[PDB]
This record gives sequence, structure tokens and C-alpha cells, in this order.
Amino acid sequence: VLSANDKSNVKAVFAKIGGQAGDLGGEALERLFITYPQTKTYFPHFDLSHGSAQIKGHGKKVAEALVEAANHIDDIAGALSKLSDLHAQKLRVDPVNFKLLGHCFLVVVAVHFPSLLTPEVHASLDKFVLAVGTVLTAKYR
Amino acid sequence: VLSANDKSNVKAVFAKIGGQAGDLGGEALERLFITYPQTKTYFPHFDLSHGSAQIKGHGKKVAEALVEAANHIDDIAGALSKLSDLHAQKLRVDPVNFKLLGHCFLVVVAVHFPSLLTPEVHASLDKFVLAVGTVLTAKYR
Amino acid sequence: VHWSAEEKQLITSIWGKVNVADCGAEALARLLIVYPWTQRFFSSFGNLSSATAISGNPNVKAHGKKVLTSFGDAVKNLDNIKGTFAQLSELHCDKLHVDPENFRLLGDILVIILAAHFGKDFTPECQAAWQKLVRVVAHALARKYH
Amino acid sequence: VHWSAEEKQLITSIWGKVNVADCGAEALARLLIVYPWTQRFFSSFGNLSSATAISGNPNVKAHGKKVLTSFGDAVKNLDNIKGTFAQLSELHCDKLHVDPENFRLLGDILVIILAAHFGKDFTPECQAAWQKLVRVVAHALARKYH
Ligand code: HEM
Ligand code: HEM
Ligand code: HEM
Ligand code: HEM
Repeated sequence: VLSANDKSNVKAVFAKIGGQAGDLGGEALERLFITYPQTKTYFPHFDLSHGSAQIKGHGKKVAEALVEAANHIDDIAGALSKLSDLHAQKLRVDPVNFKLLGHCFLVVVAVHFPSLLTPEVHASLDKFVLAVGTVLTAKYR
Repeated sequence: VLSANDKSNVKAVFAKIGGQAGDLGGEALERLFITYPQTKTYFPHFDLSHGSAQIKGHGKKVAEALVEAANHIDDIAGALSKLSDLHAQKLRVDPVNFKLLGHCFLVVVAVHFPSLLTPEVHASLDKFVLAVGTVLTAKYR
Repeated sequence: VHWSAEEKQLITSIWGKVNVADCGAEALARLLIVYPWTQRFFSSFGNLSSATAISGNPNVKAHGKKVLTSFGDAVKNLDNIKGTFAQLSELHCDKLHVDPENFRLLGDILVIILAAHFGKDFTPECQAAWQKLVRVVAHALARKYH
Repeated sequence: VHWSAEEKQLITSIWGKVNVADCGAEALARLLIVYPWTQRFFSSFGNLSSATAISGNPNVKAHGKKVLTSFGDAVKNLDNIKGTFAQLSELHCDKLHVDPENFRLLGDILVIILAAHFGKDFTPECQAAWQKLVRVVAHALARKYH
């Protein structure tokens, strides 16, 4: 589990940039699709054209789930209950792809908030996005 | 998480193995070092020659720990907490190597008990060895 | 990649005794059951609703035989694995978008299947050679990537 | 691997402009902080017992510079990456026994470091090109296997 220190780092991050989190999610998703094009095949029902409102809408939702997880960081499983059955049971998302999206989130944080993303904060955020990915794929293990 | 059926399957496997556990641990470790030679790096203090008594003795310790995990399958983190400190904090074992050893254990079970290792029991034992590896790498998260 | 005479003998001797239909059925059922996200790639195969259904599925059985026959093509010419799998790399990478980690997982499953079938003949050195083979095949299948 | 004119431009431009000393030190420090088992390989480097200690460690800083300089050797001949990293591959694989997954992790860290250094100039396409580059480098280092 995330340490007390990691939890505080996550809350410090989202308490600062929570207002922008929606936009950051859109960019993270845009970056996922362009950097790792294989991930687009999970979205054949989307308009995946660059700029697309559906990508932006959906990235916004991804970031809002992260924010929910931050706000209820002591029980992320609880917070993200429906979402977990969705990703592992319904969608069968390959677990490798969660690390790719989590990495894109870090990249967006680095682009816009370089002095926020110290090595310590980078460590805590990496643990956080992995903890979320693990929750979402829990039925696999 | 391990389901109830997974737990049944694991305990059945370990009941079948019975007193052979120690010997199977030695075999798993022997297979680890031969199949994945890079893992030998962690044991420069060992005699690592073919037939080595030290490899066999250590394999017995590994198997003892897996037996305890099977016996306490409802709370593996609790049972192996200090083993996790040893592997992650003191020994700095690369997390990839836990998958390799877990795999070697399944191979040994297959060699000796092929009728037991159905696809369903295979899945349960895989989840088990992965759960143990995850516990042992906890201090990386 | 270099293959010794000893490695070649460990591979071909085992392979000469493999039932590709039985081992292939086992391997693909195990892939789908042990790593259930892989079911996504096999939607047209019918009933994959339970572990029991997957093991009883005739399409899974048939395809498993094809996969093992393909591994047989690696065994038959170990030094040309890259060429042998070039066309299959197009299919798996560019058309199916299978992440290469899954090729590793199938390889591990094949090693377990061989261990179960061959028992004490599947020595540590035999395992090392087969793990090497499945890794070389996986890398050949991933050629269309990096 | 094939490189487009656009990918070559994105790579060459960022390389020219990157602070190799500072970004190299940052990449290595972050590897050791974020993925602490990697500290095992660097025991001769002295104090790695805290994020502060790692980041201030003169050996970490000097080695980080060497590492990013080596990624620079990939930049300078993008169609010869395999050859450029052959000797380093022997080192990292046969002598140091570094599992290749760690090459992936260092690549990901470098991407994050470049993103921080360049801000919005590190566009999604720039990221794509650089992730491709670190993946090619990792592939070239992980050869003396498969
Ligand atoms: C921690 C990482 C992730 C988070 C927080 C997350 C979050 C979400 C959320 C909140 C939804 C809700 C959409 C709805 O209710 O309609 C969703 C759906 C979905 N997710 Fe994820 N997701 C993550 C990772 C992934 C990955 C890695 C993939 C595949 C590459 C993926 C593929 C999908 C797909 C295909 C949907 C359905 C979209 C739709 O039909 O609207 N997700 N995810
Ligand atoms: C299934 C996962 C594993 C289990 C259950 C396990 C269990 C154990 C046990 C019980 C001990 C020492 C007993 C004691 O001091 O009381 C030990 C020590 C050790 N383990 Fe593991 N281990 C696992 C994985 C690994 C892996 C994957 C590696 C490295 C490739 C590794 C490297 C070591 C080393 C170097 C020691 C110290 C041995 C000595 O000084 O003699 N372990 N492990
Ligand atoms: C690594 C070893 C593998 C080998 C040797 C192999 C071999 C093959 C072969 C021979 C075919 C048939 C091509 C044809 O009929 O023209 C095939 C098709 C296919 N493979 Fe694989 N495969 C491997 C791994 C995988 C994995 C890991 C997955 C997914 C997780 C996968 C998914 C598929 C799918 C979806 C098809 C198409 C089946 C259809 O006709 O609908 N393969 N493979
Ligand atoms: C993937 C990209 C990498 C590149 C381009 C790279 C580059 C280099 C270079 C240029 C050297 C100096 C060689 C010499 O002095 O002969 C070196 C040494 C070394 N590398 Fe890497 N490296 C990479 C990844 C890693 C990783 C991931 C690790 C460990 C997790 C690692 C561990 C080491 C160690 C322990 C040394 C020797 C340090 C010393 O004692 O001087 N390298 N590397």
C-alpha cells in the first residue's frame, strides 16, 4: 500500500492542479494514442481524430476518476468499484496498457508543472497510478 | 484476489506435494539458475555448482515459506511481512525475478504432479505465486 | 542467437514426441484461462464463458493445433526463426495488435505443458533450451515492432 | 526500425538543445529513487540512502552524464543503433546482469525528464519519436539474448 508520505504527495498534487485535471486527462489520452498507437483499438467506437471531442470527453473522465481516487485514497478499490469490473471483465484491457497510460499522465504533469514533479513526487505519483491500474485489473489476479 | 476456489486448489496442491515440498523447492531453484543464469548474481556467496548442497538447502527454505503462505492463504502479506523487508529493502531483488521463480515452481509441479495441474489449477497456482511475489516486493510500493 | 548441438538435441528429441493436437489444445486453453484478457482476441471462437467451456471449445482445440504446428516450424529450422515467423509477425503485430508480453506468456505456458507431458524427461537443461526457443520465437513474432 | 524525416528532426532538435549534464543526472537519480532495486547495481557509488543523497551524489551525477551522452550516440546515427550499443550490451547483460525491463524504465524516465525540460515544446509527436528512440536503444542493449 501507498505510505502516508505517498498519500500526502498525491493529495498535494491534486489539491494544486485538480482544477486542470480534466484537461490534463485529455492530453494524457491524446498522448497515449499517438505514442502507443496499438491502444486505439480499444476505442473503435470513438472518433479518434486529433482534436476530437470524444477523446477530450473521455480523458476528462479518466482524470476525474483519478481525482476520486485521490479524494478517497485510503480505499481506492471502493472508490473505483464499477470501473474495475468494466476494465477487466467487460473490456478485457491488457494489463500492460495501464502502465502506458499512467506514464502519459506523468508526462503531462512534467510538461505543465515541472517544479511540482520532483523525484520524490514522481515516485509517489508513479505508485499512485500503478495502484489505480492494479485496482482496475484486480479480477485478473 | 484469490477466489475461494483458488484457495481450495492451492491447498489441494500443497496437500498432494506434502513432505516433498522441500525437495521441490530445491528443484525449482536449480531450474531458476540454469534457465535464467542472470539470477545467480544474487548468490555470489553460494556454491552454485551442479548438485550443490547449498542450492538444495536454500530451496528447502523457499518451499517452507510457500507452505506457510499456503497455510495462511487468507493473509499472505501478514505471514510474509518480514520476508518482504529482506528481499526488497536488504537484497534489492529485481521484481521481474519473482515471476521467473514462480514459473519455475509451476514447472516443478507439472513435472511431478501432471494430473493435478489442470488449466484451472494452473490458473490458481499462478495467481498464488504471483500473490507471493507481490507481497515480497511490497516495499517497492 | 547461437544453438549448440546439445540444445538442438534437447529441442528435437522432445519435439519428436509431441502430440501437437493435444499439446496445442492445452496451451491455448491455458492462455485463455490463466490470462483472461487474451480472450479479447478470440471473440469469433464462440463460447469462452467459463474455464470448462474454454477447454471443451472445439475452435480453441483446432486453433491450438495450428499454433503448435507453427512452433514445429521453429524446431525444424532453429537458425531461421526470424524468417520463418516474418509473415506471422505482420498478422500478430500490424493486424491483431497483440502486445508482445503475451507472446512471452504463451511461451511460459508451452514450457509448463511440455513439463507436464514429459515429466522427468523435461530436465533443467531441457527447460533452459525450450525457454530459449520460446523467447526467440516471441522476438521473431515481435519483429514488426521495435 | 524505419525513421521518417519528421522523427529525425524531432530527435535531433531536442538532442542539440538538451542540457546533457543536468538531464542525465536527473534521469539516473530518478531511476534510483523511483525504482529502488536499481540501486543494487550501483553499490560502488556510495550514499544512495535517500532521494536527497542520490540527487546530490557526485558519482550519480557524473554517471548520469555518461548515460545521456550514450543516448546521444543513438541520435547521431539512428540507422546504426544495433552496432552502437553492441559493446554496451555485453556489459549490461553478460557482466552486470541487468534485466532488460530496466532499460524500458530508464527510457520512460528519460521521456519524463525531457518533458520537464522542454515543456510544451515536447509535443505528443515529439514524445512518440523519443519513446520510439528509447525503445530501439533498449532493444539494442537486450540482444545478447534473443
Ligand atoms: C488508471 C487508468 C485508467 C482509468 C482511471 C480509467 C478510467 C475510465 C473511466 C472513468 C471510464 C468510464 C467511461 C464510462 O463510464 O462510459 C473508462 C472507460 C473505458 N476505458 Fe478506461 N481507464 C484507465 C485505463 C484504461 C486503459 C489502459 C485502457 C485501454 C488502453 C482503457 C480503456 C477504456 C475503454 C475502451 C472504456 C470505455 C469507453 C467508452 O465506451 O466510453 N482504460 N475508463
Ligand atoms: C517465491 C518467492 C520467494 C520466496 C518464497 C523466497 C524465500 C526466501 C527465504 C525463506 C529466504 C531465507 C530464509 C531465512 O533467512 O530465514 C530467502 C532468502 C534469500 N532470497 Fe528469496 N525467496 C523468493 C524469491 C527470491 C528471488 C526471486 C530471489 C533472487 C533471484 C531471491 C534471493 C534471495 C537471496 C539472495 C536470499 C539470501 C540467501 C542467503 O544469504 O543464504 N529470493 N528467500
Ligand atoms: C507466440 C507464439 C504464437 C504463435 C506461434 C502463434 C501462431 C499463430 C498461427 C500459426 C496463426 C494462424 C495464421 C493463419 O491461420 O493464417 C495464428 C493466428 C492468431 N493468433 Fe497467434 N500465435 C502466437 C501467439 C499469439 C498470442 C499470444 C495471441 C493473443 C494473445 C495470438 C492471437 C492470435 C489470433 C487472434 C489469431 C487469428 C485466429 C483467427 O483466425 O481468428 N497469437 N497464430
Ligand atoms: C537503457 C539505457 C542505458 C544506457 C544507454 C546506459 C549506458 C551506460 C554507459 C555508457 C555506461 C559506461 C560504460 C563504461 O564505462 O564502460 C554504463 C555503465 C553502467 N550501467 Fe548503464 N545504461 C543504460 C541502462 C542501465 C540500467 C537500466 C542499469 C541498471 C538498472 C544500468 C547500470 C549500469 C552500471 C551498474 C554501469 C557501470 C557503472 C560503473 O561502475 O562505472 N545501465 N551504462
